[PDB]
Amino acid sequence: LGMMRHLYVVVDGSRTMEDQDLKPNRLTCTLKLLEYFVEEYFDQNPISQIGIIVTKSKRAEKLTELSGNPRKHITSLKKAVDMTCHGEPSLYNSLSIAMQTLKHMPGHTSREVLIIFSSLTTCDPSNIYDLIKTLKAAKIRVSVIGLSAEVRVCTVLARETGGTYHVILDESHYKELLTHHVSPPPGNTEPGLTLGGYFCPQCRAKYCELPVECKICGLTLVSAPHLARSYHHLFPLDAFQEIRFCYGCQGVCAVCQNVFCVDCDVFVHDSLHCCPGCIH
Amino acid sequence: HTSRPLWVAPDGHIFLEAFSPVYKYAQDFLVAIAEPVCRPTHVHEYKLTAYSLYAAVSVGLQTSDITEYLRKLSKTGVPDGIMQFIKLCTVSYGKVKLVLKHNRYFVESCHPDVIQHLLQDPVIRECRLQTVSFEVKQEMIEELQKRCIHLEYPLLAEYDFRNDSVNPDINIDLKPTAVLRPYQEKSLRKMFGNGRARSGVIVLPCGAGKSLVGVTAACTVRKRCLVLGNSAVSVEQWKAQFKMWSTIDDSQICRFTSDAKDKPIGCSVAISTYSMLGHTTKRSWEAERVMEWLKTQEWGLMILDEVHTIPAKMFRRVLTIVQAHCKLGLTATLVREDDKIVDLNFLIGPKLYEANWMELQNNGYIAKVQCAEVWCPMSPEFYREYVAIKTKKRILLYTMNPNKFRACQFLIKFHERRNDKIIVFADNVFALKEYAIRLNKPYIYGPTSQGERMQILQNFKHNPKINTIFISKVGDTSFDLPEANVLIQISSHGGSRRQEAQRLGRVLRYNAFFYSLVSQDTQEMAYSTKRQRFLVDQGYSFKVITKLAGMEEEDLAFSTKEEQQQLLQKVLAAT
Amino acid sequence: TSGTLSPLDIYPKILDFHPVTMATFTMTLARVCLCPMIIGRGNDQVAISSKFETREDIAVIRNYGNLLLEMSAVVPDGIVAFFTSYQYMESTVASWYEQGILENIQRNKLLFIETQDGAETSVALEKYQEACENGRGAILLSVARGKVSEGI
DNA sequence: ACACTGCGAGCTCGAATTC
DNA sequence: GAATTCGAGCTCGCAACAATGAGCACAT
Ligand SMILES: [Zn+2]
Ligand SMILES: [Zn+2]
Ligand SMILES: [Zn+2]
Repeated sequence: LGMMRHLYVVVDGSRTMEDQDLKPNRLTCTLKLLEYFVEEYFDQNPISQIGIIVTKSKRAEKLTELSGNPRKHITSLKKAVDMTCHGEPSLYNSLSIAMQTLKHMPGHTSREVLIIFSSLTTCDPSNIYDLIKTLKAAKIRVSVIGLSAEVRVCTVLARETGGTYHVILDESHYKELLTHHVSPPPGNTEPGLTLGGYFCPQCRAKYCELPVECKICGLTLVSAPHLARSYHHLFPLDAFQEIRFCYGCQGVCAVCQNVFCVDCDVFVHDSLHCCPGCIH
Repeated sequence: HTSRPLWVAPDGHIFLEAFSPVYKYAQDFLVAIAEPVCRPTHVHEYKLTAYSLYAAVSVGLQTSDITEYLRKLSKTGVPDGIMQFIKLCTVSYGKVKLVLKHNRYFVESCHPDVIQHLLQDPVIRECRLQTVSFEVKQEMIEELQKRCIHLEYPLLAEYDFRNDSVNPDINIDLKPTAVLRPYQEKSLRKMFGNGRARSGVIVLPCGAGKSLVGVTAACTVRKRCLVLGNSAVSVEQWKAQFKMWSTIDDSQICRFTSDAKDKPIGCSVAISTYSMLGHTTKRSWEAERVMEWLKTQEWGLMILDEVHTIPAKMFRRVLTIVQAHCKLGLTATLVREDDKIVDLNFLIGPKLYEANWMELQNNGYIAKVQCAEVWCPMSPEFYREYVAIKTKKRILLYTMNPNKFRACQFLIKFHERRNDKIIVFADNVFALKEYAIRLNKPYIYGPTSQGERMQILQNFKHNPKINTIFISKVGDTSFDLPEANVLIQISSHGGSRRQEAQRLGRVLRYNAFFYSLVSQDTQEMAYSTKRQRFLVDQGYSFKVITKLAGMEEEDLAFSTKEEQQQLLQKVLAAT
Repeated sequence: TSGTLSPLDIYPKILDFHPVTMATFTMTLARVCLCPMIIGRGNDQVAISSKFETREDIAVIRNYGNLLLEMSAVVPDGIVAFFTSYQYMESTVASWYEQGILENIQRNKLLFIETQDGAETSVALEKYQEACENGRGAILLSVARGKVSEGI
C-alpha cells in the first residue's frame, strides 16, 4: 500500500519558544507531542526512518541522525527540555542540512521534511528561493506546521515543493496536525532477521532489544512479526452473501461453502482476517 | 408487554423508559404531547397538562392521533380518566380566535353558538369596543386572556405570515454560513408547524443556540422583528448575532438604549430593552418620539429574551404597549419563585420545546459539568456567635467563615496550576472585598464603573497571567463572561434555583466543573439543596467533598487562631 | 466616488451643490477581514497621544517604541508605520536608538525608512517588498502626508 | 462676549427574604 | 403587607473642553 519514508523533523529553537499559550514551555509542549509522534510513526510505518534537526541562533545543529531507531529519538527529546533557545532561527541552514543526507537516498522512497516552526523570522545568509527550485528538483516534500501566524515563505515553500502549510488553533489542533503526518502517501531492501534473542547474523553482534539497524555491519534488523501486521491488506478476504449450527463457533462462504452466524461473520472480517474454513 | 415503554398514571403522569428500542420514536412523541418534569438517565417522567395539549393540536396531530398512539405505547391500558381529559381539552381549541388587523384587536369565532355563550361574562363585557366578531380594547388584552382560559375556550396566536399583504415584507435572509444543530431544527419545526408562525416559549441553554434560533425565526417570518433584552449589554450581543448570521446592513439594525439611537424611527429590526419600553416616568425627548412611532406599527415576531422576568409587575405591561402578531420567547432557566411561570402560559403562549440537557451533553454541544457541593465545617469561634443571634447578622457569619476561606484559596491554587479560568461568584459584597484583597485578585464589585468593568473582563480572557475574577451578582444574566472553566460559587442568594442554573450557564459555554462552597451545620445547608432541586431534575449529579485533597499541607491563610480572632472582630463590628 | 468619504455631508457643504442620493456602502465579508483597534494608553497607564506638548517627554517615546517592538514579534511579513511628520520620525527613531529599543526591533524585522528623495525611497521600497517575500519581514516606517501613503 | 464628553446623584423597578 | 440588599436602566445636572509640518500631472 504505502511506500518507504525518510522523514526529517525540524524543530524551532528560537526566542519565541519560551512563549505561553501552551503547556508551561511552548518548546516543551512541542517536544511532548513529538514523543507521541515518533511512536505512532514507527508503529504504522515499519521500516521507515526519522531524523530530528533543531535550529537555534542562526544555525542548525543535528539532534539525531537519520536512522530507524524508535528509542534513540525519544531518549533525546527528553534531554532537550533544558535547551537554552536563544537567538533567531534559520531556514536555509536547516533545509540544507536536511538536504546533504536526504538527497542521496534511493528514489523508490518518499523523502520528506517536516518543519515545526514558531518564530516569524528566518534570518539566513542567502536566498531561500533557490532552495525551493533545488528541493523541487530532488523530489523532497517539505511541509510546515506553523505557530501563531502565516508566513509567506512557508506557503510558497509548501505549495511548490509539495507539502502542506498549517497554523495552530490550539493544542487539540496541534495533535490533529501531527496525526495527519503519519499516513504514507500511495525496490528490494535487504534487512536481517534477528532470531535468537537479539543478535546480528551478518556480523554476529549482540545488542539490545530493538528493531534497529546494525552498526557493526550496517545491516538493518527487523522483526518478522512486525512486518506481518502489514499483511492482509493485500489480498483481503471477500465478504459473504447472507440469506443455528455454524462452522466457526459451532453453535455463507463462497469459497469453502461453510455457513456462519452473525457474531462469527463480523469477527472474521474485523479481527481474524481469514476464513476459518479456508485454512483447512 | 415488554415493549410499549410508558406508564400512563390515572391522574396524569407518563413514565417513559429511556432504554427501550422504540424510545426515540416515543420521545419524539411525548415532547409534542406532554411537558417534562424529571429526566434522569434511565426513566424519564413527563406530565399531561391542559396547556400542553393545546400545543399538541396546534401541530398537525388531531385528537385521534394522540389518543390512539397512547394505546399502542401504553404497557397498561389508558385508565379512562385520560380519555375523558384528552377529549375535553382537544375539541375546544379552534373555536375562539384572537386576530388583529390594522391596529384593531378582534375576537373571532367561526361558530356563532359560542359567542352567544361568551357574551354573558361580566368581565368580558368590560373589555369590549359564518364569521362573528367583536372588537376588544388593546389595554385589556391581559385580563381577557385570563378569562378565555378560565372558561376553557383558549385564545390562539397563530400568525398566518405566508399571505397577509399588509406588512412591508423586508429582505432578511439567512445566509448559508450558519448551519444549525439538529435540536434547533426540531424546535423551529414545532413552532412553524402548519406553515404559520406560532407564539410559544423555547427553552434552550445559553451555551446552546439560544440566539441562533431567534435569528433563524426572524429570517423565517421575514416581517418587522423586535428583539427585547434584559440589559444594555444584552442588546449589543443581539446586534452582533444579527450581523453575524443574517446579512443586514447597519442602516436597519437599530437600538433604543438611550445612548446610540441609530435613527430608531423607520427600521426593520429594533433591539431594545425592558424598562425602556415600560419606563413609567417622564421619558426623554429622543425616547418620546420613538415610543410614539413604536406604539402604532404592527410588528411580527417580537423576541422576548430572558422570559422568566416577564411575569413581574412592570415587565408584563410591555406586552400591551407593543402590538405583535406572534411572540416568540427564548429563555434558558424557566424556573422562578413566587409561582408565576404558569401565569406565563397566556402572556405568550404554550411552552413549545425544552431541550434535553443530558442529550446535548452526550453529543458534545454542552460541556460535561462535574458538579461538586464541597461543604466546609464551621469554625468553633464563629459558631459561638451563630447560635446566639437570629436577626440577619448571621448571614455574614456563614459567609465569612475562615474554614470556607481556606477551601476557596485551595481550589483557586489547585486550578491555577492546571491553567484553568476561575470565576468566583460571590454575593454579599462586604465579603467580596475581604475575599479578593486577601488573595490579591480583581473583583467586579458592581458599583465600579462601565469602564474598568470592561477591561478587568478583557484582562481575564486574552491574558494567561490574570486567572481569577470575583464577580458579585452581575453575572446572573446572559452577559459576556468569556468561557470560564471552573466556577467557585460562594454564598449567593437564598433559594434561587434560577440563579444556580445561570451560574451554570457560564461553565458550559471532566471538561469543566463548578463548585458550591457551603458552611455546614448552618442555614446555607438547607439553601444549597433548594438550588440543586432544579439541576437534579435535568440529570446533573452533585457530589459532596467533605475533605479536600490535601488542604492542610500548602500555605493557606488563617492558620493560627490569633489571625482568626481578628476576622470575627471585623465581622461583628458591622451590626 | 471614493472609498473613504468620511462624513458624507461635508462634501456638499464645501462644494456648492446638492446631490440626490449621497449614499454609503459597506463591503460584505466571509470573515472579519479587518481588525481595527485603537491602542490608547501605554503599558504603565501613560497616555500615548502625539500632541505638541506630549512629544518631548520620554514616557511617550518609550511607549511608541514598546509598541512597535511588541507588534513586530506577532505580525508576519510587513508592518507599515505612518508617522505624523519627518521631524517627528527623526526625533523618535534617533531617540529609540539611544535607548535599548531600536536594537530589539532589528532582531525581529528589518526597518526601511522612507526618505524624501525618490532615489533612496525606491531602493528602500524594493528591498521592503523583497524582505516581506523571503523569511525576515520588514518595517516600512514612513510619513502619512507622503508619497508612499497615496501611491503604493 | 465660553465652554465636548464621561460620570455619578436620584428614581423606580425586580428577586428573594426578613420583620 | 412593608421593608432590606444589591443589582438594573433612564434622566439629567456637572465640570470644563483644544488643533503643530515639507515639494512633478496638466494647457500654447
Ligand atoms: Zn550486523
Ligand atoms: Zn471460506
Ligand atoms: Zn458461528
